Amino acid sequence: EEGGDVDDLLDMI
Repeated sequence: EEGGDVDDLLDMI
C-alpha cells in the first residue's frame, strides 16, 4: 500500500 500501489491505483483509476 505504498506510492506504487497509489500509482497502481492511479493506473487502476
